[PDB]
Amino acid sequence: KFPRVKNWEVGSITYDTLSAQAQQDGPCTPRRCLGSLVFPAPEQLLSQARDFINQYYSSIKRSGSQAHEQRLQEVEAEVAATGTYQLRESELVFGAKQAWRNAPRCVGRIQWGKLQVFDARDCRSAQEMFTYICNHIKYATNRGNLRSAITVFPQRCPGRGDFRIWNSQLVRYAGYRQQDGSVRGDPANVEITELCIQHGWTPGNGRFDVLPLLLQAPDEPPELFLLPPELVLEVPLEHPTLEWFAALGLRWYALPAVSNMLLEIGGLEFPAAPFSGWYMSTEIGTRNLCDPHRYNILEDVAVCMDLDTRTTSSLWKDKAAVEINVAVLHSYQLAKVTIVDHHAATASFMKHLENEQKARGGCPADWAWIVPPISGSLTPVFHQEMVNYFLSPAFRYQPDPW
Amino acid sequence: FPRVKNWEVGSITYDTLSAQAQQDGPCTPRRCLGSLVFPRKLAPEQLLSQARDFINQYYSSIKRSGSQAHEQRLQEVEAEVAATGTYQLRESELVFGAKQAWRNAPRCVGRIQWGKLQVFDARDCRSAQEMFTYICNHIKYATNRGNLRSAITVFPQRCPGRGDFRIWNSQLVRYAGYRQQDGSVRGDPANVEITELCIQHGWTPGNGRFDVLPLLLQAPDEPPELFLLPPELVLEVPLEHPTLEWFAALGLRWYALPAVSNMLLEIGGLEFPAAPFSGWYMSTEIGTRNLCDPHRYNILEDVAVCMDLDTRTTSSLWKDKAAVEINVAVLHSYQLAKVTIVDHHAATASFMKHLENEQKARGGCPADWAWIVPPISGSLTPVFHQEMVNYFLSPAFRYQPDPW
Ligand code: HEM
Ligand code: HEM
Ligand SMILES: Cc1cc(N)nc2cc(CNCCc3ccc(C#N)cc3)ccc12
Ligand SMILES: Cc1cc(N)nc2cc(CNCCc3ccc(C#N)cc3)ccc12
Ligand SMILES: C[C@H](O)[C@H](O)[C@H]1CNc2nc(N)[nH]c(=O)c2N1
Ligand SMILES: C[C@H](O)[C@H](O)[C@H]1CNc2nc(N)[nH]c(=O)c2N1
Ligand SMILES: [Cl-]
Ligand SMILES: [Cl-]
Ligand SMILES: [Gd]
Ligand SMILES: [Gd]
Ligand SMILES: [Gd]
Ligand SMILES: [Zn+2]
Repeated sequence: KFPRVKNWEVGSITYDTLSAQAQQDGPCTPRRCLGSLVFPAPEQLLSQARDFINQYYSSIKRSGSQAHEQRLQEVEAEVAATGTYQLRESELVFGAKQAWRNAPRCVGRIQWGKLQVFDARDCRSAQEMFTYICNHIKYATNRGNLRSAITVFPQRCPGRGDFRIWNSQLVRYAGYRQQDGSVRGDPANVEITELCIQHGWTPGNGRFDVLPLLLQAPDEPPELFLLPPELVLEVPLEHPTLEWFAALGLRWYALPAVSNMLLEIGGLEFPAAPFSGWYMSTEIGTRNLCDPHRYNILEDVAVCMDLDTRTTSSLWKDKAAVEINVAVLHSYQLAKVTIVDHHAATASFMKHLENEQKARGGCPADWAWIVPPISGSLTPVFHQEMVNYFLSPAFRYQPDPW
Repeated sequence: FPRVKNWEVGSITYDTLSAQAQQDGPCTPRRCLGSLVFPRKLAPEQLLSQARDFINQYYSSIKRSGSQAHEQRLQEVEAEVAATGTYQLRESELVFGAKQAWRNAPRCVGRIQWGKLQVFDARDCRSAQEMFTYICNHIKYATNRGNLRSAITVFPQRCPGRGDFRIWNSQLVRYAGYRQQDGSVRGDPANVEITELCIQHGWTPGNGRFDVLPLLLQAPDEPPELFLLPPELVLEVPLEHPTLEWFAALGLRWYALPAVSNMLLEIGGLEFPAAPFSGWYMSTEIGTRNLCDPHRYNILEDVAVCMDLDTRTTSSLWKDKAAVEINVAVLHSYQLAKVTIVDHHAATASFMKHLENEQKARGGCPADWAWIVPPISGSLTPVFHQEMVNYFLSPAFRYQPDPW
């Protein structure tokens, strides 16, 4: 009845019994699979909340006390009165952790227990928004020794608009279109760059200009805010033994902070709840720098390496890419900024799978996202079968507010 | 109809072909199991109906559907069925079917080739040594002195009342795996459980890392019989690196002909339990999976040491470095030996072109993303940033229980 999952490196077999409890449907059917797609009332708000409260009161081994049943009828009473309800502070910390724990595409989940939750549900303006954010960035960065954090702003509520952070991440580099059709800086951020400027931002000319923040308070236009230079820690990229590498002028920032996803807890929704951990070198080295549609330095690196770029069978792309990753890992360690390579990351993700099978009888994971974009079969996640499904609490995508 | 995006370019296609996908796979709205290797469950009724659309698919393909000619072929495949319970495919249909099953193979990255396939009609076969003769013509034709050629050999169709034709080795060419004192393995650990099945089915085992296995063949309802491939028929490539002179001394070799022989060919409701096929290798199958998988030959650490890399710390990416060179050595060796091979960039790029071809012809293409993406340098190849739909068409190659 439950899925038989197999590790093909070792020959071990589990059954994912946690799967039957999946709370929402994904894109797949018996006739076609769409796992590779990137993007797949009071009666109902209640049945989710009752489920969350049930969870929370179990993880503190207090299932069926009467803190538990008092808290249940408290919730439907308040939904009865006001149509919604407010999370307790402890419940919100639990729910935010759970959402991390539940994220199928995150290889970093061994850490899910150690999350710092900043409660900003009493935020009232965009100026105060900025302040909560700057404090988040300072705490999480910690002068290089990175810490996992999330800041939770006011939940969605009828009669008032949403808090929204327009930027996909707290730290991103401008992307200036040319008329060649060519882009200066990061091409993934052409759209946000044009928005910023239209909202009164004075742009730069570099390939690594840190973008301002577009912050939206309920029923207000977005307001621009310049992150202070000294708050955004960056790492100049150099190579341990290719000394011409540093002359490429490449840099990347320390903190990966996702700011545009929705946090869903017990039926309540938090359109603004930015979170951050630390980088895995492959995101910087392979995807951010080598993707043909991102910074695209691959051919340039390889030519400099005097590799033979006129044929594929010389494996120039793979040699260049491996060096680019080495440079990233070395640059971050030099600068004493936290970073994890794909081998250790997947390794620890395998200890997470074991922990999770003991605790909940399974773990949701999206194989195509867990497997590194280079060196897949060298990592132990490759040979591991996985079951992908949606548990709640969770982080969801959401439309761009413009 | 599923919206499929390419994220390197931004192009959008709709897979209208997935709508004809009538046998159901392992996934549901609630869970996804697309990473499972085996989605294994493993009367006249609709054998009829399985034959009628195959036949019609065939006549549409040679644009003579609904015409006259389409007449009689339809107008009693079913007497064959009425009278004897099954039907036989005329040779053109067996060629068509075979090519379609390849074309519909979701995990196969080389399908740009699907129209070039040699089909050998071994359906008149009846004895194990006749089978063994048909196999050796295959190898000989497919190997073709290193200028490899896609080939398949089709043995008789299963029917109740008699046993199956079944080749027992998983491939025609496979290296023995010998269980050790240590409970370790010498040779290929993948082939541990075929080796002893060969061993005292008579076979005198060899001593080596690379002893080519004997073929265990099975004619209907009889016990299997062993066969030694002649050495001259098994073409192999010694592995040397173009600059690291020490690499050759590691004494690695790999054979030239990938030839799978334990899958079941299904055409028009007829099942062919023994129907081996073969193309040529993509370099990563040898370089990365066969040679580097920890449960295969597991050589990655050895090459790192010889390259004088630091194996005390994963952050040196010594695994990554060693794997690239093993691969460069695979490609180099096969070229030097004038044996047909293809790198993973060349393959994947050709598979994007297959996709675009297939969009125009049939309005989509069943493709398993996890198996199409190469197991090194995935995001570096075009297929990585391409969304794919996986679904089961027919004709098709299927897995099947092992005949013991
Ligand atoms: C501490 C170190 C962490 C590491 C090394 C890590 C690693 C990763 C990686 C490599 C991805 C794939 C994203 C991509 O390739 O584009 C990912 C996705 C994801 N991670 Fe993490 N992560 C960390 C912390 C966190 C934290 C603190 C949270 C939540 C509070 C989180 C939640 C998620 C979510 C929701 C996704 C999917 C995002 C999406 O689908 O757009 N991770 N993670
Ligand atoms: C001629 C060039 C060919 C190339 C480059 C090629 C490449 C590949 C690769 C890389 C795989 C992945 C399997 C693995 O890595 O374990 C595969 C699987 C497969 N190929 Fe192709 N192949 C070729 C010829 C053929 C032919 C001639 C056929 C059929 C007549 C075929 C049908 C299949 C099927 C059915 C699978 C699935 C195997 C499985 O599910 O275990 N291929 N092929
Ligand atoms: C916490 C975290 C840590 C870390 N090291 N890396 C992390 C990477 C991400 C990456 N998520 C973005 C993935 C994406 C987003 C949008 C679109 C589109 N359109 C396509 C792909 C998220 C969170 C991370
Ligand atoms: C035609 C063909 C060509 C080619 N270049 N490579 C090809 C590779 C294959 C690989 N099929 C075997 C893969 C496998 C087999 C058994 C189990 C188990 N248990 C798990 C995985 C098949 C056909 C190929
Ligand atoms: C289409 C394709 O599946 C998509 O671009 C995915 C593949 N796997 C990924 N995996 C991770 N970790 N991050 C990604 O951005 C992607 N991109
Ligand atoms: C669990 C996972 O799906 C499994 O290990 C797969 C992944 N993709 C693969 N793809 C190919 N071509 N061959 C394989 O053996 C595998 N292994
Ligand atoms: Cl990023
Ligand atoms: Cl093989
Ligand atoms: Gd140097
Ligand atoms: Gd230059
Ligand atoms: Gd030496
Ligand atoms: Zn699926």
